[PDB]
Amino acid sequence: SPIIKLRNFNNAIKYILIDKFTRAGDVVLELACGKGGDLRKYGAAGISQFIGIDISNASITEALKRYHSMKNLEYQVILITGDCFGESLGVAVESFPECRFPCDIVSCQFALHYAFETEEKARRMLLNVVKSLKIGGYFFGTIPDSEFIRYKMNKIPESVEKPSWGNSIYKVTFSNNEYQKNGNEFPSPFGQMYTFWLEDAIDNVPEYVIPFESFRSLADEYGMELELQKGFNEFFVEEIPNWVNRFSPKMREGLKRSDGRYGVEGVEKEPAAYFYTTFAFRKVRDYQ
Ligand SMILES: Nc1ncnc2c1ncn2[C@@H]1O[C@H](CSCC[C@H](N)C(=O)O)[C@@H](O)[C@H]1O
Ligand SMILES: [Ca+2]
Ligand SMILES: [Ca+2]
Ligand SMILES: [Ca+2]
Ligand SMILES: [Ca+2]
Ligand SMILES: [Ca+2]
Repeated sequence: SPIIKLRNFNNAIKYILIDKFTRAGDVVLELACGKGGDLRKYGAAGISQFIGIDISNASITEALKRYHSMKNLEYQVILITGDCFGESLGVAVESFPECRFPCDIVSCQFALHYAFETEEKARRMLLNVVKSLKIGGYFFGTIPDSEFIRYKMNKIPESVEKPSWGNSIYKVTFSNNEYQKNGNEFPSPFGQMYTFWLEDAIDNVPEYVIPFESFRSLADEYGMELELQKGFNEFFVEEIPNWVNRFSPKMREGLKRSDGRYGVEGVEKEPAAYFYTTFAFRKVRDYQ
């Protein structure tokens, strides 16, 4: 189905992205790790320790259940219920002294935009990231692409009170049209809410825009400089040749279009390949 193909595609994106920035021996902190479904991707990249934190205890309980069913892992796994964005990370990790901080990588998949609820939370998130990382370490992940959101929003006239677009498997509905009323510009980088539906994945959840220019500028204030901002489509096109013969021959089959080549097509193309972007930054200096 379209949604199965979207999930396979996103998993391939994550496999490639994790391998790109993770190397043998690394310690990874995964913010907003959810149910912890990427452990084997970090394992394949050779990590020595995984630390996952999520605000949802239900998700962490499930992440722990999944982890405990695994056998003979070469790396340590620490899973913590805690707020990664609105509170200092020291609160969450105080009772887990086995965590090896500073770490080599911080990752955050399909979640960092939650930190853009307010400026306070965006800055607390960035402080948590830089203080956790070694100088030279990387911060990477996957977020809704504000540049694609702005393209869609620029095609919606100001007369529409709740700007919306979508297709048979996904929908975006903005809470207000302040963007269009403000000359097609968000009045603030923070708290710009839209409801997001993705079939069998995201049940009409309020989400916040993460304007990339603001994210980049803020990151620079905390000593992090841009490494990557390719949209999912371009990232996949460029990386899949290194990657065809490495994937699970079933995941390989799951990445095949009708025309026989690798990617996504049909109703899944827009949410899978355009709506999301990769991101990465490198910590080049200490936040003083
Ligand atoms: N302040 C916060 N601190 C930590 N996790 C948070 C958070 N606000 C939201 N989250 C988490 O953000 C996640 C968004 S869904 C993405 C989860 C996971 N990374 C995946 O790719 O499947 C949820 O697991 C949610 O509980
Ligand atoms: Ca703050
Ligand atoms: Ca704007
Ligand atoms: Ca740069
Ligand atoms: Ca780039
Ligand atoms: Ca791109």
